[PDB]
Amino acid sequence: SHSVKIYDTCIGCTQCVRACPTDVLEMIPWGGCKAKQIASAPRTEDCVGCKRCESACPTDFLSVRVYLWHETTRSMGLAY
Amino acid sequence: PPIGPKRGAKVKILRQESYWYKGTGSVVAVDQDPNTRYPVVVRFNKVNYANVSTNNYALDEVEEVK
Amino acid sequence: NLPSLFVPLVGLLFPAVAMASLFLHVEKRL
Amino acid sequence: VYFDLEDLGNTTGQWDLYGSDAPSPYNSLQSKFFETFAAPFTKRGLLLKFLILGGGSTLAYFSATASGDILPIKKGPQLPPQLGPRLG
Amino acid sequence: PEVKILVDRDPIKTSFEQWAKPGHFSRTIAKGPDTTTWIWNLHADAHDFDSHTSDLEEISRKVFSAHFGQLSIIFLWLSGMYFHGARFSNYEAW
Amino acid sequence: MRDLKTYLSVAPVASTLWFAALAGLLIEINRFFPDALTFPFF
Amino acid sequence: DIAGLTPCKDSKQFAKREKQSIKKLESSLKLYAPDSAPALAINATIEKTKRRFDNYGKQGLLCGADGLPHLIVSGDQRHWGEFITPGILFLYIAGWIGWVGRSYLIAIRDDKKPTQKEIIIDVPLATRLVFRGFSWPIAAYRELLNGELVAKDV
Amino acid sequence: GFTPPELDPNTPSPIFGGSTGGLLRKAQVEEFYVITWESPKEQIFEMPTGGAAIMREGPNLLKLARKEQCLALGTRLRSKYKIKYQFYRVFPSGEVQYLHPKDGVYPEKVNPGRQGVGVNFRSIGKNVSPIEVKFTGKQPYDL
Ligand code: CLA
Ligand code: CLA
Ligand code: CLA
Ligand code: CLA
Ligand code: CLA
Ligand SMILES: CC1=C(/C=C/C(C)=C/C=C/C(C)=C\C=C\C=C(C)\C=C\C=C(C)\C=C\C2=C(C)CCCC2(C)C)C(C)(C)CCC1
Ligand code: SF4
Ligand code: SF4
Repeated sequence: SHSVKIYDTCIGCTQCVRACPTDVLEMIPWGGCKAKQIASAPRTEDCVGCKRCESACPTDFLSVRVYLWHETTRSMGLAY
Repeated sequence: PPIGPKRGAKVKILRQESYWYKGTGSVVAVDQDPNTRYPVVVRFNKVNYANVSTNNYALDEVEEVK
Repeated sequence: NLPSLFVPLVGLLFPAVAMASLFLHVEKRL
Repeated sequence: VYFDLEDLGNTTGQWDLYGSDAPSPYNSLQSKFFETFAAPFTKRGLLLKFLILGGGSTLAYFSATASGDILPIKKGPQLPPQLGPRLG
Repeated sequence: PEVKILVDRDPIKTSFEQWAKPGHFSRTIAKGPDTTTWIWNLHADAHDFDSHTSDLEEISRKVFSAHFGQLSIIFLWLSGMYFHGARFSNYEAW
Repeated sequence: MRDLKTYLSVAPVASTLWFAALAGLLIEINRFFPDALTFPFF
Repeated sequence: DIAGLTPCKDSKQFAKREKQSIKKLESSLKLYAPDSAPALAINATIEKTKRRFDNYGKQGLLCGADGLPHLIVSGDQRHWGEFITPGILFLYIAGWIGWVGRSYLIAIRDDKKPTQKEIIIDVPLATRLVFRGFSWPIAAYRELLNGELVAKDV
Repeated sequence: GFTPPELDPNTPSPIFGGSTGGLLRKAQVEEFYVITWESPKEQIFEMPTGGAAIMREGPNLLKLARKEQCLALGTRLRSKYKIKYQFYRVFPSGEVQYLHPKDGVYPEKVNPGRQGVGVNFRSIGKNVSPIEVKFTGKQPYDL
């Protein structure tokens, strides 16, 4: 499965989770920014690797990263 | 005491992966709350590749320049 | 005479055997 | 019902749509004929070897014994060899 | 259900004010360029009317007048062909 | 009026005016001084 | 002469080219009444041809075996009109254009919306600045010495 | 504390004539997915695969081929209509795995019972160079 990571530059705007089309990401509590929340990728086995989350991140540089990795039926988006 | 540079001061971005690396920007507000890992808010003259013109940086990633 | 033996040998028999064998190795499951 | 966690083959459409399931329309004696005669070819590994070596040697045979009346390549050139642009 | 002539008077004011505001039709493009990509979008979206507004009546009015513009250009082009036929042609000798 | 001068200052229009002037100039120069592989006046 | 070439004034092939060109245009000329306008046009092309070859012969161009001018760009002082002199003219004009454009960009860079004047030209400012290019070599040399030409630590 | 609602079969499915966009052999031998939702009425909705179907008043059950189809349809149900949805993964053994909303809370809303996964506590530019993890199985972002 593709690897997905979050970096502590995250400001907790929730846009990566809102963008994700397979529900890979969540918002968890954290004390490092004002929004008091940081993203997380607990379901990367469903990650298809489209990088909509990365398109959604406002941090410079990104705080989500999708490292495309070992392919599976789920990561290739196959309905067959 | 106030932490970080004065608001309105010009700072040089030291974050190597920043679009504005080795450039300058203006300080907006420095979040005085500790445990905030990147408290300095900088606005820039030019948008980056994500059409964003502001970003937060750590205290050791900004260098006040006059 | 010899080309009439070895041209079909390496142009027909050898590719058929190699393709079938590689097919088996590639489809195997351990 | 079309959704049942007990039977997913029905739930996921795992059916034999055109499978007859009827008994043999082939009468016997015909069946025993082909069962005894095609039996040596029902071992898949053995059949593979018989086909590769049998067909390979067959090919080698019709290739080695081909006649110029069939292949121009065995017949060879029948004309006086021409002359190159400047050379032979 | 009684077919009839229907128009509205003076919907859009004839002015050069929006001639001077590039991308006036788009709320994003009208803000002007931060990057060169702006310049391309201004031209790719210029005739995409149903992206400028969601009101079918405005879109239909733009379409109609645009067709007039096209026909004007076609008549100017035919004027060119006949004029060149009269002034710069060998059509009588032919 | 002010808006029209503004429109005439916009990139494509200023470009057509500028290059049209440049083209007329270069055409007339090649009309009075045609051919010319060299700067003959030394 | 240089590079084994011969002056075009001394080249048989060059004169053969002028001859064949002129006779070609005259072959076209035989088709039209001499008072007609096509005739006058072909005569004008003929006079322009003679002017062309006569000028190339005069100004000292060397010819190849092809009967065509070849340019000597080595710097040999007999042929500065073929490159070095038009080259200095070019560098003057190009330096003018670039220096003026740079002057404009510096002039609008501290405006409230700089891009606004990049897509809609401030023609008064441009007219003010165009003639700075006349003295661009002195201006750019003085800037190079003063340290205003190059941005610091870039 | 949250208890996932169990998948109730015999839940009705939307009114639909069938399409070539539905399940294949993958659902029989590998896995498929099921999305359930509560509707206030009978509505027309666009199917993520075929054309148009009629959402039934009350509980709706819909078997889809991929998780992304469930999440797409659910996104639309929550957007165009105002409908709560859940969906599950279903294996050919009959086993069911509740998937979404995992907490009973949508994942874009921070919920305190959630544990960090794949979170690296550093700027992205502080990842090491590949040479420093060479011949080790690790990747510089796995740290
Ligand atoms: C490796 C270079 C090489 C190349 C490119 C060729 C190319 C060719 N050979 Mg030749 N051949 C070679 C080496 C080579 N040969 C050697 C070393 C020998 C032994 C002295 C032969 C003896 C030979 C005979 C008797 C004949 C050909 C023939 C031919 C032509 C038809 C192909 C064929 O019949 O299969 C080639 C047949 C072989 C026996 C080649 C195998 C010889 C060695 C052991 C190669 C190693 C093969 C190995 C198992 C796989 C390695 C893959 C590859 C790198 C070689 C063809 C143009 C036929 C011909 O002339 O048709 C008009 C023909 O009758 N070859
Ligand atoms: C040829 C077909 C065609 C037609 C009929 C239209 C029609 C229209 N366009 Mg479009 N356009 C076209 C081609 C066309 N355009 C092309 C090829 C491009 C480049 C991709 C554009 C890009 C474009 C943009 C960016 C915009 C439009 C807009 C418009 C609308 C403005 C109407 C208006 O105010 O009229 C104009 C009134 C006139 C009297 C026209 C005369 C203008 C002349 C040409 C002045 C220029 C003279 C200049 C000085 C050259 C002389 C120098 C000399 C040396 C030759 C209109 C419906 C605008 C709009 O609002 O969108 C809805 C708008 O913003 N168009
Ligand atoms: C491929 C190597 C090479 C190079 C680099 C040169 C270079 C040169 N050759 Mg040579 N040549 C070569 C090969 C070469 N040659 C070979 C192989 C042969 C044998 C065929 C020749 C034979 C040959 C001959 C016979 C002669 C030359 C001459 C020259 C010089 C002519 C230009 C000049 O006079 O100064 C430059 C002229 C100027 C007017 C300078 C003004 C231009 C200004 C500086 C530029 C303008 C920029 C702008 C306005 C200001 C900048 C501002 C800034 C501060 C920002 C020149 C330095 C001639 C010579 O020696 O000249 C005296 C000459 O006699 N060449
Ligand atoms: C009467 C027929 C007609 C009409 C009214 C439309 C109308 C429209 N089309 Mg369509 N279309 C047509 C025919 C038509 N099209 C044809 C024949 C094709 C096949 C190519 C297409 C393929 C097509 C595509 C793929 C798209 C559209 C799009 C659009 C919309 C945006 C137009 C725009 O602003 O672009 C602005 C116009 C330009 C930027 C001009 C571009 C300059 C061209 C590419 C070069 C022309 C070369 C020139 C003739 C020769 C060289 C001259 C040069 C050297 C000076 C618009 C509503 C776009 C859309 O988004 O839809 C909403 C879109 O993506 N159309
Ligand atoms: C017999 C009546 C009549 C005639 C002849 C036309 C003719 C035309 N119509 Mg129209 N139209 C009519 C009635 C008519 N219409 C009605 C009843 C409706 C529904 C209410 C429409 C609505 C309609 C739309 C929405 C559009 C057209 C368009 C067109 C043009 C299509 C392109 C073409 O073929 O160019 C060929 C060119 C010619 C034949 C040159 C002659 C054109 C003359 C000058 C016009 C004659 C008819 C005109 C309506 C008379 C009214 C003038 C008066 C009110 C001052 C064309 C000229 C398109 C358009 O507007 O293009 C600009 C278009 O978008 N028509
Ligand atoms: C002489 C001669 C020759 C030679 C030459 C050479 C060899 C040269 C060299 C040259 C060089 C080696 C040069 C250099 C350069 C460097 C640098 C470093 C640069 C710079 C520039 C700049 C800086 C610019 C600026 C500007 C201006 C001034 C104007 C416009 C704007 C701008 C900004 C662009 C030949 C034989 C060919 C020919 C004959 C003559
Ligand atoms: S790459 Fe796509 S599927 Fe994977 S986490 Fe990002 S948005 Fe979700
Ligand atoms: S887009 Fe970036 S800043 Fe926003 S929640 Fe996702 S990781 Fe955090």
